[PDB]
Amino acid sequence: IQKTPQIQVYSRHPPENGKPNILNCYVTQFHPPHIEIQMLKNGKKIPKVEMSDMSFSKDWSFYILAHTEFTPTETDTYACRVKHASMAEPKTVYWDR
Amino acid sequence: AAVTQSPRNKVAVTGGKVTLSCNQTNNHNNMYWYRQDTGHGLRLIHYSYGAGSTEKGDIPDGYKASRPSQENFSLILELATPSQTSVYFCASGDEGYTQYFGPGTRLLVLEDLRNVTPPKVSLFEPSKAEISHTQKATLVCLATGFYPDHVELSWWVNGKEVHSGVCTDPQPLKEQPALNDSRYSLSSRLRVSATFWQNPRNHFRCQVQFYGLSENDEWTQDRAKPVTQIVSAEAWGRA
Amino acid sequence: TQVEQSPQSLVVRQGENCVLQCNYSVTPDNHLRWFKQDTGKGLVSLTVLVDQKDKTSNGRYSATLDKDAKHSTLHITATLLDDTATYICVVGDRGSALGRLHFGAGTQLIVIPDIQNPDPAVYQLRDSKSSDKSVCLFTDFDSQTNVSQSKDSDVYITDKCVLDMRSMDFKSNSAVAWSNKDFACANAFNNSIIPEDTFFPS
Amino acid sequence: KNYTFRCLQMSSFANRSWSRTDSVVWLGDLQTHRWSNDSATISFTKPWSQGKLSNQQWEKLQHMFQVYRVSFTRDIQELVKMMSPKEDYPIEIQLSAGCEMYPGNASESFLHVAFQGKYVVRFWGTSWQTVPGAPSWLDLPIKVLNADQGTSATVQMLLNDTCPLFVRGLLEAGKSDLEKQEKPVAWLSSVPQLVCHVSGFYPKPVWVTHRGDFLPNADETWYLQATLDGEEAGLACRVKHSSLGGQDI
Ligand SMILES: CCCCCCCCCCCCCC[C@@H](O)[C@@H](O)[C@H](CO[C@H]1O[C@H](CO)[C@H](O)[C@H](O)[C@H]1O)NC(=O)CCCCCCCCCCc1ccc(F)cc1
Ligand SMILES: *[C@@H]1O[C@H](CO)[C@@H](O)[C@H](O)[C@H]1NC(C)=O
Ligand SMILES: *[C@@H]1O[C@H](CO)[C@@H](O)[C@H](O)[C@H]1NC(C)=O
Ligand SMILES: *[C@@H]1O[C@H](CO)[C@@H](O)[C@H](O)[C@H]1NC(C)=O
Repeated sequence: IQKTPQIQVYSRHPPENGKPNILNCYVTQFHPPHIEIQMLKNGKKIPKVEMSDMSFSKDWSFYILAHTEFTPTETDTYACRVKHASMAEPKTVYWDR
Repeated sequence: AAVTQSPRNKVAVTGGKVTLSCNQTNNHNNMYWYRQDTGHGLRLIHYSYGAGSTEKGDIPDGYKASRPSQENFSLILELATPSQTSVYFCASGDEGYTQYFGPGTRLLVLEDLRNVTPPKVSLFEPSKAEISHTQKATLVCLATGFYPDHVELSWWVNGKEVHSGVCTDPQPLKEQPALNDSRYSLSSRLRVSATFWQNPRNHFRCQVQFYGLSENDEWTQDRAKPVTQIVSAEAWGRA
Repeated sequence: TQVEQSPQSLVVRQGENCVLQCNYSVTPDNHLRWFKQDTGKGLVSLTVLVDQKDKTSNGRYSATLDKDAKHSTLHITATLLDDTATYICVVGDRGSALGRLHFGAGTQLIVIPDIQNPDPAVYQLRDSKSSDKSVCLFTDFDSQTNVSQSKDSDVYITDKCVLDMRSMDFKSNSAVAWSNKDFACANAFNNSIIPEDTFFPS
Repeated sequence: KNYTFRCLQMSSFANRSWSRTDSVVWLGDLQTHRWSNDSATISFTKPWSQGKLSNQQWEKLQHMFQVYRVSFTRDIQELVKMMSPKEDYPIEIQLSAGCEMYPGNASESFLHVAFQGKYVVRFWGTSWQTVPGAPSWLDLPIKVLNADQGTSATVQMLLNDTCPLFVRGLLEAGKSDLEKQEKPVAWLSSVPQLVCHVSGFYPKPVWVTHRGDFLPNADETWYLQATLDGEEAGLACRVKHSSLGGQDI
């Protein structure tokens, strides 16, 4: 069967405008395990994105944690785009503080 | 745990079709086709995990495989070549590691069958000299003028085959070494006691199974169609 | 060629022992099997070794397996004429049908038969259907005698061949000579070096 | 607390010839190894990952796995041939195998295989067996796997003996990190439903109404958030945790 991903963008430390921080994208509950994850700064691919090794939970769900350093400003937006076999269009989930 | 193969010996022409068949009544799911070649171990051509399945092996090219049923597993050569001249082994197996092997099949592929000829068999009787000197009696059998070198020679005493006191030439010799597609000759010997030979009720017989053309093969020449056949000679003992 | 055998061929006198080698790189190595194959015939299994360090024995055959060394030896004690065969080494890489067998190209063993009571003689034998035809039979010679081919092309001579009259426990070499040429049994094996004591009847 | 050791293996067969197999090893909620298809050896993710095994011992254990992985790939491929046309690519196999350590000297090991997302096979006792819900055709693969006595012994040993030995060793060397205590930072916010954003804490159990899931940070710490759905003038978030030490958030 095909499980649909569950995308979660969130902050590491408390977000304050202008102060450096870590932005996590946590994708889960997807099957098959092949997947493509992007982290975007105002809709533009952030280049040096770190990825954890893929793994799975006790219920066999796959999951991976993409993350990147970032500085949140008032105007700048941040999203996480995921392409997967279980959905036609790629899914983009924007960060909301 | 038996595994049979038919035919045991085959002669084919380049471009012709050849089907090698293997039967097994062990109810084994798994069957395998190999070919044995001098300087090489057995090499896996095709194999089957059950009815309807065939799987390409290590050297599948030039062969197709057919598994119509659990019992049978065929090796097919649609456009045969001289390089498919070999000895083909089929084997079978269940979930375990052992494979049980068939007795083999010798295939010979020639360019043309026009030089194929069955043997002229002759039986030479023991020597009064040998009897008096040894109290033994060596019969000798001589298959001649045949091509290719695919024959099985057997000795038969009163309708039952004998093996003790027999030996047959390992390789048959060429009648015309200089000529390329030369015919062959093969000798064999049966040694029995003087008493046994001296008995006029003991009927001796040297048989040669020749393998040649099938009834399906074509033949346009003058010579009688050199088909797979038996040729034999006989003698009765005497005091 | 992940399975290699040694020697390629060997010739022993009957009664002597011999050892055959099998070395391999096959991985993993579940079991090793030794087949005997008679000239013309097919594959008879002698033993199969399974353990990391294993030792089996089937009659006069016995064998060893060492998986650390990936090496096996087949020992034949008190060879007999019927041991003249080709001995093949096969390594299997699983303990189930999911495995592939890996075959060595074998080792040829020829055993030379012990002739206790040699009695070299050349008899003439006549055809049963056409007496005018005949052949010459050089027989009852020991294994120290060789038989070389015919000098004349039109003359035909076979290699020696040993037969076993089992019931009498009696063995005897024999070559056949025939031609359609000036051809007589006395002058039949002049290309060969037969014994001086050879018997030519009448 | 009684920790669980998990080796997680995920292999993918896209078709007859293409394949890959990647693994990861956890002890509780902390990664101890990685072994990717690209790599030829298992890789430590922590200083103590080797536990109290020797180098000799570990080289002997890793070679078993190096052989296992190559063998595994081919067997899956042959088992697909056995069952086909009933089988078809793409195929996804997963394995979770390890042992959970209880008080005293007491373990319970496991080896659970899943096929195409669903748990169907486990190693139990001396042999492979299918679990309830599994499709009947697996009986043939099971018969074949159970034919392989050598594998069975090796699994029996790994599960019965080596796992709990190794993990008891791992737990000693990993005491430092496993018992480590990190403080939670929590920040208040609200969207149109209040939200309390606890983050950075370790170990997992935390007393943070409507809870969410435990989300992981990249530095091996935990993120959590509890919602609370106009009437804000009499509320503030509170959290209890091990690392605080009698001082709540
Ligand atoms: C579509 C079919 C669905 C069926 C799938 C369900 C079965 C999945 C489980 C299969 C795993 C066992 C497959 C290995 C086995 O079949 C065999 O191929 C190999 C090789 O065995 C052969 O060689 C051996 C000597 O090495 C013996 O001679 C055997 O008798 C011979 O057959 N077997 C092995 O390699 C034995 C290893 C025991 C398996 C332990 C599995 C633990 C893996 C845990 C995951 C993991 C952990 C840490 C890591 F770093 C990476 C992965
Ligand atoms: C098999 O899968 C791989 C990757 O998914 C692809 O490159 C290949 O073309 C596929 N088909 C085959 C090998 O027939
Ligand atoms: C995974 O590993 C095997 C052996 O190292 C290799 O043949 C195969 O191509 C690899 N798969 C991928 C997708 O790289
Ligand atoms: C392993 O433990 C099981 C019980 O789960 C037992 O039946 C089996 O005999 C044991 N085997 C070995 C080698 O210890």
